[PDB]
Amino acid sequence: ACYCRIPACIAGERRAGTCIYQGRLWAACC
Amino acid sequence: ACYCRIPACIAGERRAGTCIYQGRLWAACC
Amino acid sequence: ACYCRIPACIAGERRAGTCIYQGRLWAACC
Amino acid sequence: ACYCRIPACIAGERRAGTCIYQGRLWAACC
Repeated sequence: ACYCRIPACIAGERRAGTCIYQGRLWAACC
Repeated sequence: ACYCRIPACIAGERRAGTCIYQGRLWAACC
Repeated sequence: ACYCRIPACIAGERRAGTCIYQGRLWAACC
Repeated sequence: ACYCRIPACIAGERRAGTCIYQGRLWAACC
């Protein structure tokens, strides 16, 4: 499904939203 | 890394936080 | 001072992001 | 009725959740 990443989603993935954990924001990548 | 799921993380996974996309919350599972 | 609201921010307010609580997303309004 | 803050909610307020904007997390204080 969607995988959390920083700083950005990678080739093939579309950024759908945001994840929050360990005190920070991440890209939610689908 | 961390994978977003509903309604909960599954066996082997630790819930680290939350994902936000398509208008809803998901479990962030690591 | 950002204030959490649904379904949207009101006149005079700028939507800056999102809040999460009580199981749902809200507009963060600044 | 919920207001976003860092680093914590203050006296009289209870932390209900989290806000996301300008690249960081905030406490959602109700």
